[PDB]
Amino acid sequence: SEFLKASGSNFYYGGQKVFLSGVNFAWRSYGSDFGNGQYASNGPALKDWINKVKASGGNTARVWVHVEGQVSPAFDSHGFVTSTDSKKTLINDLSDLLDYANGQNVFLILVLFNGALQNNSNVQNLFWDESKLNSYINNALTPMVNALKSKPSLAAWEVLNEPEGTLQPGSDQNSCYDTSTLAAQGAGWGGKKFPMKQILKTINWISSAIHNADSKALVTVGSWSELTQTDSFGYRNHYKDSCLTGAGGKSNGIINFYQMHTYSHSGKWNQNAPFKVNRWAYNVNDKPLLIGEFASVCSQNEGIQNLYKYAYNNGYNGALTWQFNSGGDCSDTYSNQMYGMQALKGQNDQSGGKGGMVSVNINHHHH
Repeated sequence: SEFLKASGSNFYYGGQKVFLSGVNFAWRSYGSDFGNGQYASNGPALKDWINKVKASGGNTARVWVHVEGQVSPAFDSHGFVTSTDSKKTLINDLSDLLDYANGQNVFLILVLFNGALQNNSNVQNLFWDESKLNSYINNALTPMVNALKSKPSLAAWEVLNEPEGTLQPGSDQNSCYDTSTLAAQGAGWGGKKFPMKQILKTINWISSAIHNADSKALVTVGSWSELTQTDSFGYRNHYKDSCLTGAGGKSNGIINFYQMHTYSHSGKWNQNAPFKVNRWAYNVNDKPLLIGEFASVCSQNEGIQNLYKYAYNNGYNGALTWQFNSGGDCSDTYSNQMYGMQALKGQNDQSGGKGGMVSVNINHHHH
């Protein structure tokens, strides 16, 4: 069966370039959607939400899993992972959602942990303790990967969301680790916990083990801003192969596609933010680039649909609104998030530089 691949600048499914059009859920219940039998409550709403996506001609949902350790993964008193969740429900809960999504021709991006906020000590120590990280890997992650890797609906795994949130900025000879410009750009807002080195080592080890278990699996990391995923404009791409691989020494611990998130401040984009610019401008054409989050309501009033269209026409490999449950700062309405996806209902253009296939026919699970 066919899965979503990433090759050069593009996503491919079934031989053809594809653009990821859709939304972030990103949860129904924050960190308690899956595990500890919590999916029986949460699942019907997010199945509905996945229905709302196929209906609107969208093809992707980004949805959060461990988050801040609220339910997953399960830790013993010494801070070692015993399992997926104490009721050992997570893998089936995800399995269910992935099977449903498939039926609606929607791809899922599963995001493992939050880095924007990460108020849980046991997770925090995964960044520092090599043995405790391996407990995560061995007792939760590898088993999650092995059960879910035959599921074509699973487009990609995201290790960590907005790592810059809990980043500890500071200098370092090696420029993969130097983040001395970021503090005044506002990183560290979740508290300054981790140096880039630990961040990158942590995500390196984690990717490595996903790839170990599922060779064709797609891994990403969603930065809070353009600032940290391009070498252009005097910025730094902190997540290029060289950097990750040199942090944790695991050679296949890479991301397969980049991902920026983007929001205006007081109605004004950053200078070289994605809707200001080209994907090509980011000089990052080795890998696909996804606009992982954005919202009409923190934009420059271009209007959701022109936003969807801008991303498709200016080289990006997908665009995902924030967020369907409609809650929090800079979140669109689930409704005009649907309006937005309609802007790309028909599309398939294989022309270089234009976006590709949107409505995808996702094959089933085979055994």
